[PDB]
Amino acid sequence: MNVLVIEDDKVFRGLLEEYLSMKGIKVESAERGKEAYKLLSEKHFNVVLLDLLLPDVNGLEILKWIKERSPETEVIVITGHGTIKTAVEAMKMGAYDFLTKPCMLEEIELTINKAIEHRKLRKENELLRREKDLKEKLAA
Amino acid sequence: MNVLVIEDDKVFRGLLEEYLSMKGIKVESAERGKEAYKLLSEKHFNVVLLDLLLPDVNGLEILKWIKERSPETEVIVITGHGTIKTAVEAMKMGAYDFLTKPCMLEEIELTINKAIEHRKLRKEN
Ligand SMILES: [Mg+2]
Repeated sequence: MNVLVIEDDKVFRGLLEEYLSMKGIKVESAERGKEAYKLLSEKHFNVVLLDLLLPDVNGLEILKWIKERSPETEVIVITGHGTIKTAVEAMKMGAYDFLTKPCMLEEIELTINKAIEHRKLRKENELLRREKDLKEKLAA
Repeated sequence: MNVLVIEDDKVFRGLLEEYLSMKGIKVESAERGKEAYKLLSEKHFNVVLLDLLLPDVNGLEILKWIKERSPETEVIVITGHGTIKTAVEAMKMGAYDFLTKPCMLEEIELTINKAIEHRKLRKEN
């Protein structure tokens, strides 16, 4: 499993990489929106922790692109600069969850797993609609 | 087009009835939980303006219900007791939007037009 962290707080970002690695997750981080767009345009990540407020671009912008491009990618927005409006917009754009700083590690872990579960059911169901609709539905 | 208003405040509830009428809409209030639970078990409203904290029930629950029952009725939770977790939750359950009090009427209205528009590009799809 791949998790792209996109925080710029040298410490928090570091702790995550460090923590999540024990779990057994290939992690790759990024300071700014660019290091992110580079990495998200080379490799494919399942999950993405997304700091809302970055120096060069606004979180959502990235969110949008990620979804609009690789929807099979579950994005968890984590921010210390959030608002109900801003969180609702995040959700509306297709973001599994929206965590608020401070946020315990263990939870970030949980939310990542749930994020994976979801990204998966949606798969299975998408497979059935093919099994159904197609297969045993073709005049069969 | 219908509009089920689930506010427990005479002032906002009323104010909401009197406004949504001038537009040209069948609006119907609801003081508490069951009141609304019944009218939804009786008729079908396009849009529902659920309020989060009611006396008896916890609005979300109603939102839950409205979706598992008739998942075509769009809900717009407008409240004054909102928290990002709640809103993030409400969203993850069905809510089209999650508006905060105070909220100008125009914005509430408009957030209903945009609710149906989105409640349409699905019938087509
Ligand atoms: Mg920052």
